[PDB]
Amino acid sequence: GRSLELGAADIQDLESFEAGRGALPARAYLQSDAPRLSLNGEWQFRLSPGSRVAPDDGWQLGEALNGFESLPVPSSWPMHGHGAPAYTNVQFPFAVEPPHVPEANPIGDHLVVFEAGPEFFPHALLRFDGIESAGTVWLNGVELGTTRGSRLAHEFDVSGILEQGENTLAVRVAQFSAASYVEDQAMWWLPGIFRDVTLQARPAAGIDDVFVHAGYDHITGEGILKVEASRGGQAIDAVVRVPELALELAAGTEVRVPAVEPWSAEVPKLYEAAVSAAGESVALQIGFRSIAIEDAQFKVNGRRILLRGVNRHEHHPRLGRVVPRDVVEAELRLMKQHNINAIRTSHYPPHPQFLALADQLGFYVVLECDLETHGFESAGWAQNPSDDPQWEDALVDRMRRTVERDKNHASVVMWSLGNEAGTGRNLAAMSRWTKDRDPSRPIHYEGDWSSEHVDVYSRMYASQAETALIGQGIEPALNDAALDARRRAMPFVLCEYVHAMGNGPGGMSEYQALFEKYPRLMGGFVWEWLEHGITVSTADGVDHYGYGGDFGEEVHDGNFVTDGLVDADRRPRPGLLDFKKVIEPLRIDVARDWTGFTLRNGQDFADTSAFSFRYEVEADGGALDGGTVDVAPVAPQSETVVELPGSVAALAAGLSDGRPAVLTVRAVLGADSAWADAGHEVAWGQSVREPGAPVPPAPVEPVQVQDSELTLGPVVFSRATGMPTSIGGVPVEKLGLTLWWAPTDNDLGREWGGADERPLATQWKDAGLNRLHTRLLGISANPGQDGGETLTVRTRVSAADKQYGVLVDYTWSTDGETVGLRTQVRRDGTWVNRGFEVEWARIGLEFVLGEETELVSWFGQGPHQSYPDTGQGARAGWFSLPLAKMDVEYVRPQECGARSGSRSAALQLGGRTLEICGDPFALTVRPYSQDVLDAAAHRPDLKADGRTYLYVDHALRGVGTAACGPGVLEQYRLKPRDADFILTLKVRS
Amino acid sequence: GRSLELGAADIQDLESFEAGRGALPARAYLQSDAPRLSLNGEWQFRLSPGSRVAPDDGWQLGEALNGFESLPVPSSWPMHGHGAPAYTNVQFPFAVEPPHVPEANPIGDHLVVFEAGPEFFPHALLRFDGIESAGTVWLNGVELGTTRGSRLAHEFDVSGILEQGENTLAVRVAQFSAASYVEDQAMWWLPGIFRDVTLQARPAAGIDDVFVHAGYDHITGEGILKVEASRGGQAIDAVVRVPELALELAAGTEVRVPAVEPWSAEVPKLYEAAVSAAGESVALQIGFRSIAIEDAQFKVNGRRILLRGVNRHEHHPRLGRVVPRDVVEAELRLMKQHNINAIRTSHYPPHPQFLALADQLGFYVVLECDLETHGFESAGWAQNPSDDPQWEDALVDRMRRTVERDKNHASVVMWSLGNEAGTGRNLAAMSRWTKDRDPSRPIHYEGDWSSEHVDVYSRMYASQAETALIGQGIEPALNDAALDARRRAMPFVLCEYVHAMGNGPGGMSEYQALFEKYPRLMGGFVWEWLEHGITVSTADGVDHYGYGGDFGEEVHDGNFVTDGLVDADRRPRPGLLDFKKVIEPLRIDVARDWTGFTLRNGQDFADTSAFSFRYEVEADGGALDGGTVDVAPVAPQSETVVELPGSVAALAAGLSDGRPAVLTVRAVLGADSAWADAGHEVAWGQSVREPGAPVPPAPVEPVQVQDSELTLGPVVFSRATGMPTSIGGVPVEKLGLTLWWAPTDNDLGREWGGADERPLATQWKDAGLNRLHTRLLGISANPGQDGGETLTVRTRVSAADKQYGVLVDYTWSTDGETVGLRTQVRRDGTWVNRGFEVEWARIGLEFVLGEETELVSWFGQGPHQSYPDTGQGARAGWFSLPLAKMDVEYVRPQECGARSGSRSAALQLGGRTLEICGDPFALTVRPYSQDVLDAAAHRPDLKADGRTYLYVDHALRGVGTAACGPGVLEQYRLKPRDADFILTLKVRS
Repeated sequence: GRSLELGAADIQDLESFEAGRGALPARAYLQSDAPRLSLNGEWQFRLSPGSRVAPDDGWQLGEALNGFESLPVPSSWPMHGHGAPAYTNVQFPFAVEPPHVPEANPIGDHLVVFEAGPEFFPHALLRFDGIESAGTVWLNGVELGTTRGSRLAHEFDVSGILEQGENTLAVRVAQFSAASYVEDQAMWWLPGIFRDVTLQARPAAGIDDVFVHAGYDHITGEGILKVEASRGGQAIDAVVRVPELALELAAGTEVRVPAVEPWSAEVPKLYEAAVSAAGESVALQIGFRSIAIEDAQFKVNGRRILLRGVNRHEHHPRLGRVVPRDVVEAELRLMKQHNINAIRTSHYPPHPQFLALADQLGFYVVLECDLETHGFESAGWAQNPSDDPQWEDALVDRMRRTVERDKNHASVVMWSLGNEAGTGRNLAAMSRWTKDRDPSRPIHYEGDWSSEHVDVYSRMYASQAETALIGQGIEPALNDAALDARRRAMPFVLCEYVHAMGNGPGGMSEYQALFEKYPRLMGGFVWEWLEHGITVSTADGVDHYGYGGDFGEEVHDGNFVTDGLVDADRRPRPGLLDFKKVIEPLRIDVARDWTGFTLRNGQDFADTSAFSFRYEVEADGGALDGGTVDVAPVAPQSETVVELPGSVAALAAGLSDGRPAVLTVRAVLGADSAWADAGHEVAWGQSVREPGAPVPPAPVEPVQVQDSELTLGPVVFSRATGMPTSIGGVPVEKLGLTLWWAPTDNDLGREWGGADERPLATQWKDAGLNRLHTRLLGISANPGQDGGETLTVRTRVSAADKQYGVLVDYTWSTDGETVGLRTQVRRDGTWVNRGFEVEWARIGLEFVLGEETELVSWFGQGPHQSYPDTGQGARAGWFSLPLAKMDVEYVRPQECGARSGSRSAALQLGGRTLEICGDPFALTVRPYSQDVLDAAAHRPDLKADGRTYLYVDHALRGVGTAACGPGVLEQYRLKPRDADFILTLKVRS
Repeated sequence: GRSLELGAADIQDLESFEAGRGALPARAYLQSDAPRLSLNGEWQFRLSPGSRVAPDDGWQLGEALNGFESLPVPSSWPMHGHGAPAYTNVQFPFAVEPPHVPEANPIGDHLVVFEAGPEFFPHALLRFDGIESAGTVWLNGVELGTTRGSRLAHEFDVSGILEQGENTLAVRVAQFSAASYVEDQAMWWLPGIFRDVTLQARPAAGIDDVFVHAGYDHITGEGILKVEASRGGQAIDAVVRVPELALELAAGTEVRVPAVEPWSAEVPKLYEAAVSAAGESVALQIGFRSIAIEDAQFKVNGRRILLRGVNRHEHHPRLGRVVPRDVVEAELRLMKQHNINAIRTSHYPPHPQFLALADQLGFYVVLECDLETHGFESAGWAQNPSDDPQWEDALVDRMRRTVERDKNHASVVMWSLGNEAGTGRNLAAMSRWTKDRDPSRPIHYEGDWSSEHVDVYSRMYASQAETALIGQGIEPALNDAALDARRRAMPFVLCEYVHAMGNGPGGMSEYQALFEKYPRLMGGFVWEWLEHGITVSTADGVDHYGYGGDFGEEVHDGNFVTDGLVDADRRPRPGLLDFKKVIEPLRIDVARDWTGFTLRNGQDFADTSAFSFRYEVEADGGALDGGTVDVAPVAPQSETVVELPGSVAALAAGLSDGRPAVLTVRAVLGADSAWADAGHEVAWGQSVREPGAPVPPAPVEPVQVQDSELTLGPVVFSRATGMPTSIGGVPVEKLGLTLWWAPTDNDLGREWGGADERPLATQWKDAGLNRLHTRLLGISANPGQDGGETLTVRTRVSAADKQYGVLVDYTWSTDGETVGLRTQVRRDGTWVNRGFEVEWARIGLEFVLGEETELVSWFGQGPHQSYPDTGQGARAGWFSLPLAKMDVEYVRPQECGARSGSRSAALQLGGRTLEICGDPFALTVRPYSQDVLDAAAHRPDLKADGRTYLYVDHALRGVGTAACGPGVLEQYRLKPRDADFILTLKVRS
């Protein structure tokens, strides 16, 4: 009675704890003059549901094709119809029982035929830069070996197997393997041969590996150069020549270059280099820079740096893991254009080509190993591979391949062991290995807060408050004295902070102020650069992004995959516009009297010589004056006071009091850079001469009384409801108090702290703020001027089954041309529900107008949105936008589009224009209601009903980052209070 | 500057705390020989959204009609297109700020013209038996008065206003008023003139009110009769004659009748009576019964009674509050047919005609005042009308009208102050008033547990455990000694228990055993009699019931309105079938050896003389023997041992051992009653000779091996999955372990107790029991008999992201004809999730068959469903049903249809029959999956996919009553364990 189950052999392999077999030693990615054929293109492809039904029908030989169809390689095959993508955050999509794999395991058989010329004989290899998750490779029917480490390179010798003429490469890829357990990143599950496949000749007397060592002596200005070269693992004779520095030297010997221009993210100086053997030459780019930890500060080339970073995942809306080069270059430019200078490769090594672009454009790169076991946390870390001895060789291998591939690039300033893999022996082994191999780069890892085997203390999403304690060196001690002394001598980095999901992130300014002032604080990497949205079309042809659950997942985490500063197509979100301003490398403080501005050079190495300093004075009627001022270069971390031309300040005093005028000073690129054109804005500051409060109009018009209607100048009232039915010509369907907004993504996250951990959204629903009703208490006229009179309308607003409420009194007035509106809000009972105090989203007014708005203009902060704890990038000025462009295209619709700090506004309804003025208020205009906004799950759910929903707010709440990390900060919370505010309305034409 | 708001006058009235104005004194509902014209029929109707827009256009005069359309009176107008019904449980549908009302307040103007003949002059009145919630009445343009108390009667004098010839009655009804705050029952909000409107002549020398006093002296057998009669509030001369007792006496004098036949729910003896004045005579039905509380026992006519009760709401699927008389009679018969003997009029007085039917058919009635302020609880009872002095006159009035209307009916044995209105002064005033007016009926009220102003200690939904402590008189003491001594001397009643929502109720037997054994325990009233479903049709024409939220409610409580023993059309639910058995008034215990049966008379007054005692012996081939046995009448609360004919026991021994046979003894009506025909079943008992366990077939067939398939006799296997693909002819698409069922309504209720209060449904979702996956571990043959061999298939079942699981081993065998299946379940890790132990719905198997089942037959318990803590009414026998009739039509689909205690089963798939045998297992067969069941919100969502989903269970969980009250009891819980069970399969034809 033997065993009868099928495919037991393949499964035994997939469940193996060993690293792949049969591969050549891990080595660096090198630009080589050796022959090379890329096998990329259209391959043939067969998909099987599982190992047990995967045919064993000699398909490796590539003849008598059965069931194979065309597929482009590289690819993430679920992006091409085969199966579907699937997204989970923490959770695994399969039963947690390592190393085992589920029966439903997509198996993808790949096959391609290619011609091998004589230049690839006698010796050659095949190189796979990435296969998710488990590869088995055959060449002409013979097994080469297997691959483990989905984002790591593998090379297989094909000497004596490759044959002159055509050849048949066959690759079986399984989605799930034992390696899946250690690749649980928060992202889509996407199997396939998703990176370059290459045939490379390996001539005799060639160069297999090279290790560049380019240090900088910031005292003397010397460069410290040693370039190791090896073959088959042994050091070899080779000459390395760098023409610009006039050097010819032998590999393996360290020399001292008298003077070098150091490399930095700010000034990425690179020297072209070649290291040559008789049979092969490899070309290099050398950046001289030394990394050191000193006095609890992370220093480069002798200077503490500030990391302005983002977390970079590799994703493409239509192609999955495959990110085309032109997209990589574009997004890296876009980062530079937004003052970013650092990248964490969350949480696996990137495409090999990435590293050279980083060297060239200038980023401080945290290079992270492909390791994460986060789904074990929910079980108390039981069975965690990070501390299971059987997993040691697999994890050491992952780190080795990571380090070896990218070790020659000046842009890599930290090696990271992985992400959210807990604590354990194997993580210590990975660190010990790295410290031995490359002592030149400090080691990062957040998972072990004791920081026992790292060189920098890292955390994710620590509050502004805890960050400030750490900055001062007074955080709580570890229980072990020896470890505590060590950790307090380490600088501190936030490897993930200010979670950028939906509307937000809020609180960026408070983190940034701490980064300045506290040297120990290295900076932070925003989570994250890009939304992982997957494009999906409908019959009519409109496009929207799909998120967790939109692809039939049984187990998923919704829209958490869409949590980035740009959308999947790299279109900015407002968060990115704000982030740019927060991390601006120059500070510009315009003097109130407009005689000049304080300039502080926030850069770490460069001066101000690359910048042109320009000023403009703008008024309602357009620009009044402008020019450019000369600024002696300001050294790093230094500052001076720059005078402006006297004509500017003379113009300030000449303004009739009450007239609005904005002075803007901008720091712009004087010349084209490799990442932007001349005229690109880097930093800016403003001084505003505000317009005085608008005069309340004289109440000289009387209220004429009719049976069902009241009229007071241009505004008609319903005598039953007491609210306006029209103002001027434009009809009004509803007017009421607002206290609620359609929850943001942050509003849906849990409010950790106290006995109340309900999401703010849930607190609102329970309290009933979404379902407010208003009761009329009375309508009354009162004596005004010269026979005229005011109209007062008293209401009380509350919710069903609730006793608490607010008294709302509207007192109206008009002189015939402009309407005067005063609003008074009074608390009635105690605003408590289910034992906890109710907070408000806002204190404002909803105008539901009976006609559509084609265009919205305002004086205030813009062009893009701004909420109390955001809008850093919204500047003062005059703005005008079509209605569609007022909105923000978040993948899940939610509260957005508010323009805080508005002094005046103009809506254009057909041939009529509604003006709104008064003390600072927030502006929002939409073609749909709040209820349909909150109900919508995707953009297509948003329907214009033919109305205008106008929102005027006397107060707003913050947005925070409660989806992950701190909620709204104290100073931006909005607890129930009493309030009063005045507005003025007008209809012209 | 005066006030300009509209409709302030009407609103001032609606917000009044006073009882209606202008009405005649509250008095009894009386059958009178005075002329009378019912105004019921088609009236004219105009609906306005609110008071402020309700026209004041002299519509009362009934001429120049504008906007009026036909409407039948009585009615609940939202049931007739105008507006829509709306259901909330606790919560009010409007802002809680008494006495105020919302702006959105439907106002219904009603108008009818009628002819008044000379017989209605000089004096007459108009009578309204119910207007929800605020009436204003005009006759010929003059205001008569207003009404408050939606379920209470009101009478208005029309002398000098009524005119000979035609007359125009006009009634404005507002849905919401100050009275709404005190009418917050859990039910639909349905305004309208929903009860009879009548014109009654009031001749001179007539009789306005009458108060019958008919006591019984259980020692002597005497009746104690005094019939009061009055006019204009003063006692008057009148003769009262009762022909059957040969009595002629003057009203106002108490006499002693030598012998009377007492009245009870069991024997509702009624004596026809008339009390006559010169101008008017009123006919009466007198039931002689005395009510008394003695030795902490609620006694009638000297004997402690047992209340077998239901809570009766008034509802009709298409007509709302209007319940047609033929429906009332039908449902009251249906109650009697299910052994019910008591009714609580939850929570308002019923239609006046109700009381006579109760007197006639025989129910102990708890008559409840129209009062409930339950929506104030969530605010700590702040602003509760029950303790607000301004509400005293309105609430005293409610009680007065309640008592006065129904005070002549022997069926009313308790007056109840209302329901869930908290505690306060006005409730004490209502009690003081009642105790003064009618000392003959003890007072009920649950809201005040101290029981300071009541005569019985009442509770709702107290656990079986607390009920048992109360039964023994050892419950915790009140802090006040004086009140505690009082309360411990009171008998105890559950005014609501065993909540009958969805599948259930469970735990009825445990309550009932306590009711026996503990005299102090009065019994209980099930919540509730009927589901409040509202019929709603679709284009294709199918009907389904609507529940909270299906009618566009902004605020609602879902399907809680559907929580009854019958559906809105009085079709029984399984709960009713079980309840009948639990409260059966006779106990029948058949002897194992079939020589006789123990008979215990559980009745309180009657003997067994009304019953015929019949026996039958049933076998697989039909009935074997039957007859009827003579039983000397058994006295109340007594018992005897009845012998059966010797042929029965001789037949028992003659059965070949292993053959199944069922002896059933039934107590049936020997003669027609007023509530059922002769042959109606009241009680029953059984003794079963079980069929021995089925022999496992000899494993003499070998397993033949092929590439993709395995065969072992009639069963074909997939060699990849290891599961059967067919058995005999019938295809099998899936076979797996089950641990989960589609949550019941109870499963959705919170598990009060411990730090885990997540509904069991939520505990399951978090633990992943709904999303199980199975992994194949191995397939193996093993030596059997005479060359044959078994097939063992090892699997492990778990869920994604979870580590805990069960090992499932299937060992198969066959001798060619019948298949032998053994299943072994082993716990792997610890079954804990989010810090709490996971429980299971079931341990069973899902067979997904590739063909439809036309008919399902089984030997076991039936015909209807049965779960571990239900199925009391499922009896042993042989049953056969079409597939559709296996299912249960709960309004929200949910787990149902299981037949526990099954020994054998037969599914008929086309021309083939699948037999299943083995140790006791539960049977369920459905044409749709569990996922579509759990997904469905209404019956139309259930779609047959063309398959058969068969469920065989070795263990089930209870269902409990966690939707409101106790969850599943300890003994019926199902914690994770190891398990083993055997089955035998066969396909014939």
